Amino acid sequence: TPSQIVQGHNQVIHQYFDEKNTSGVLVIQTDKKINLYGNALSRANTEYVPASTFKMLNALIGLENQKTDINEIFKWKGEKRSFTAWEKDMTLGEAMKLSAVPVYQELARRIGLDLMQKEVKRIGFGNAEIGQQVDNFWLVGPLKVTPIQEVEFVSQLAHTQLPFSEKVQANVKNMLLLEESNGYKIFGKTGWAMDIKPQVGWLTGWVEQPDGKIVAFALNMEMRSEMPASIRNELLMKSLKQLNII
Ligand SMILES: *C(=O)[C@@H]([C@@H]1NC(C(=O)O)=C(S[C@@H]2CN[C@H](C(=O)N(C)C)C2)[C@@H]1C)[C@@H](C)O
Repeated sequence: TPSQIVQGHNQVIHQYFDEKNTSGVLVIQTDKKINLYGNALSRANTEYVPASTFKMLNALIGLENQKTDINEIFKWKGEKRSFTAWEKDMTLGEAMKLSAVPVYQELARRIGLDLMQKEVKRIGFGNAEIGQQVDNFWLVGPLKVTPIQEVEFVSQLAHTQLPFSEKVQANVKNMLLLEESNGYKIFGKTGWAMDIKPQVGWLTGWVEQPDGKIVAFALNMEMRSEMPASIRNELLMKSLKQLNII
């Protein structure tokens, strides 16, 4: 009789990251319990630049402090942008889904260095340090955050427990809906810091199950320039299915 290799979700999600030849962690939180999966669990308590995941908090601060509103159309004023898809007028929510950093640079500048630093420290996001450059502090340092801190943050958003008004949290949640099917909803925000070394990739968000239960996640992995951006979505969705969260 031969032996059988028996592999549960822990081994499988470790091997999903090995197959991409990169280092990654998936942090899960539900019912105030956090579990770690992937091939690089020490990443879960390591600080990384948040990159575009910071747009969730930029939006909360800008809406709370009435620097913008959910219907405002941010105009494309004519500079060549990183992607043609960004060369259009769009709302905060559209810019969230596209990760359109020039819209959120305009918003960060309206908020201003002083209010932004005070608000980031009030929330206590990551190392709460934004330095002197108001338009890139989430992209190239000095702001850094761990994957565990991101899962705690996004779980609070999902539960309307951040220290912001309930309407502002509801409105930002609505900007983050990625998919709905069969009574499940997936909400989340991607990020990819391409301008530092090592590059960092994120996908932070939560699943709302058909009975209303919230399962939050933070995927964090080392990226390289030849990977498709969808590698993050692929690894997340395969892992969530292995975990029977979807
Ligand atoms: C934020 O982290 C950066 C941007 N965020 C992402 C991302 O995480 O997906 C990208 S790539 C972006 C995704 N949607 C566009 C697309 O796929 N096409 C138009 C083809 C591009 C950026 C690196 C950064 C800009 O701050």
